[PDB]
Amino acid sequence: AEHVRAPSNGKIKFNEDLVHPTRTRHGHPAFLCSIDLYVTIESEDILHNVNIPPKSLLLVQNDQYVESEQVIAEIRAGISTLNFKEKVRKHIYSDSDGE
Amino acid sequence: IVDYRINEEEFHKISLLDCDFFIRKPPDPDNDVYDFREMYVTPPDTDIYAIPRVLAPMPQKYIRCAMSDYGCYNVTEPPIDAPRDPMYKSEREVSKVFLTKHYRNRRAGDPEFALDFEEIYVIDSKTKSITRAKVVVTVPGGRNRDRKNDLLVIRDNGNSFKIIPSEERDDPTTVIEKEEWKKSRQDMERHLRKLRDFSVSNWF
Amino acid sequence: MLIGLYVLTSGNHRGICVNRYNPCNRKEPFFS
Amino acid sequence: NEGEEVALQSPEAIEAFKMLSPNYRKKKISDMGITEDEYYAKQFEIKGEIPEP
Amino acid sequence: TATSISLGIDDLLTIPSKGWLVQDAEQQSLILEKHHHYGNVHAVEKLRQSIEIWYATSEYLRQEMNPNFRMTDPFNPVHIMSFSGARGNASQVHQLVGM
Amino acid sequence: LSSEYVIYQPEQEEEELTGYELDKRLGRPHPFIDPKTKKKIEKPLTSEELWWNWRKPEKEQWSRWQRRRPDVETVFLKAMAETGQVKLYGDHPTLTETALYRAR
Repeated sequence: AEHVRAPSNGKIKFNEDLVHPTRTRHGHPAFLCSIDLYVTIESEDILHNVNIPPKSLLLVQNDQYVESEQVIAEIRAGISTLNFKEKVRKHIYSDSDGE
Repeated sequence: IVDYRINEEEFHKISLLDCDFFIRKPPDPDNDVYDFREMYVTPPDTDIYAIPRVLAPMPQKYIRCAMSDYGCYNVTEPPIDAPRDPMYKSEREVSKVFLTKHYRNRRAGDPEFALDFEEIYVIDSKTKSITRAKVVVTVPGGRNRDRKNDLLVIRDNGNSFKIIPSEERDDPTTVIEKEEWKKSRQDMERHLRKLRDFSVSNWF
Repeated sequence: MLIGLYVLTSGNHRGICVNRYNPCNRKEPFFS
Repeated sequence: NEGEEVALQSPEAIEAFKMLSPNYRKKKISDMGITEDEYYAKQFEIKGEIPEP
Repeated sequence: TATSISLGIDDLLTIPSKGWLVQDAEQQSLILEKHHHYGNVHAVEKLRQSIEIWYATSEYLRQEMNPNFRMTDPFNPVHIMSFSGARGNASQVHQLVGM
Repeated sequence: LSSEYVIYQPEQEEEELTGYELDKRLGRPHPFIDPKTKKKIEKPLTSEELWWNWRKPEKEQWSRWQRRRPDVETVFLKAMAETGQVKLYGDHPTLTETALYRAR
């Protein structure tokens, strides 16, 4: 699961109609990507284009300003069946008394 | 393919990395006369002749030229499968051949002998083509400049030819340091660009 | 011994580290 | 309700995803014609079966 | 013996971007904790987000460790010991100069 | 009379008299970004329009990394910024300048 990072500080420009809205596993909202897209990091002197076609998570929005080396997107290309998959359980403990 | 096997005794055999170039040699005491009317290109150590790509007007008269070789040494590390098996293998790997016409077709043993750096013919093994080089005369004097003081600078993988005076030359240390400094500056800027403070910064 | 060999064969400052300005505006020892 | 890291296809899910932005809410308010004070009270509206007076 | 390599306190050089990365990571963690207290996300999403973001930060630090040493301080004693192969490893030096 | 291949350029009168390009060529103190070519970018999305994950806190939180770590490089850059040996972009050395000093 490679994480794409911003090459420099600048605005993000991309066409939001191609990406599909989704919810990330971290509870955050994101744009699902299924087709090769081109995003442009608009900086003071240069423009950067970096994206990967397959199923990825876009954790940014159009016209949003981002700083350098921030996690713009998550490629998430690595996916396969896990024979060691375990149904681990976690319990939520109340922090206050009541009903 | 010409389909007839020529007699290579009457031709100049020039060896390249991936090709062999043949140029007809008129009878001469010193083997420096070239005839560009007939020329052939062959695969490495092959007797199947062919016609090369003439990409420039070739001289139609006998001229006296000096051959030179351009390339890079490939020092490899051959596997050792024997006690006294060699530790290294060195190959010249010629890539481009430069033919420099002698000034006024004079012989090498003449009292006044100079090379005409305005008529350079290059041979490329990759493209199997022979063409004429483009030089940029910068020595004062125009066409009346004396040929006893000239220096031909060849850079950019045999693509840049410049004629400058002999006194106005750079020692090898100077050009090596220049290229190293340029590459280091480019790589350092590339490395420091990713830092979030690259915008408000100053290279000192 | 590996550290000593690495110090021996490491090399020298080649680019911006050896010179502050570009040598364009402008190594020395020769041993037989 | 749909799943994790799956393209949302339900109309209400996409509607809420668009409503996550204030400008979309302002656009919807302007489209419906109600005022901001009316939209604030529309949230505090009893839902379900309403008894007869 | 002639060169007498040695290691000191100031000789353990951290990458020049550790502070920014740790700060944005802890900022995102605090924002996620606040929204978890509100009810926007549940426990497993918070756990996954924290684990993933901290693992990614540590991995990026370890990845950027070596290029920093190669470019900025090529003759650093720790870098010499790690690159020569005498003693140490990328993971072990990450414990010393990273996280 | 001159052929297509034989070019003649006797007068070499090409000089980068501009300060930025001259300093970049000669390796003199100059900003990494040419201030002339700097383009004012349009206003990005406000904090309100961004999602909650990217929405900055209204009040500035506390962190142990809020201060800048002291280093020998910063002190030496401050010491040599005086007397005119080097020139820095501003009054306080930045991390890129500290790395460049560590290098050179």
